[PDB]
Amino acid sequence: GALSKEILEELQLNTKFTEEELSSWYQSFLKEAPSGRITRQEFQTIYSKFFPEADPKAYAQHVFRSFDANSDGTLDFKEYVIALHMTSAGKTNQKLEWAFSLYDVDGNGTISKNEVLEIVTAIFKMISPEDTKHLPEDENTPEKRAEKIWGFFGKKDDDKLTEKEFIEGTLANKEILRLIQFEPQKVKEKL
Ligand SMILES: [Ca+2]
Repeated sequence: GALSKEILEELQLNTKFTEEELSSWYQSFLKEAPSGRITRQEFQTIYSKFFPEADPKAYAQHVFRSFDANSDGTLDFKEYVIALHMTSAGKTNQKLEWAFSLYDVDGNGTISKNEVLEIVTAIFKMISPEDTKHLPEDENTPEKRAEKIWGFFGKKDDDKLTEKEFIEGTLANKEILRLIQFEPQKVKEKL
């Protein structure tokens, strides 16, 4: 039950739970997943159930992959809790390192233009059509959003985006933060 300490020490301010509460959640988690592991498909099922207004399978896959760039295998309880926090709790500004891992689809250490499009598209599919019509014209399709992000970083099509640059830009340029925003409720709310 002391997988809770490293969850807390990894999330810190990000956390919505105490060690005791995490242990309670864990005990319940073990009743459904006694191995303490869940697969990509099982993780996707969680998002499919709780975002019925959206098409969350791609998003949930990228979130699952954020930790290791691997669609195979599993998350442990720690990674599952962190993932739910990342998509659903706290402030985007406390998640920037994790956001880099999300956007670096292949895990090679830099973000490419295509990776931005892939992730932006997956996030876009988390938005209901009823909300999409309220987006600014120049941010109302995945291609427009992804190209705006790339332009804000000053990039040519074949350039690579490093973690240093990503963190600087998402901190400093709040338009970049708005466009890379991956929490579905926050995209909805600033919209
Ligand atoms: Ca990459």
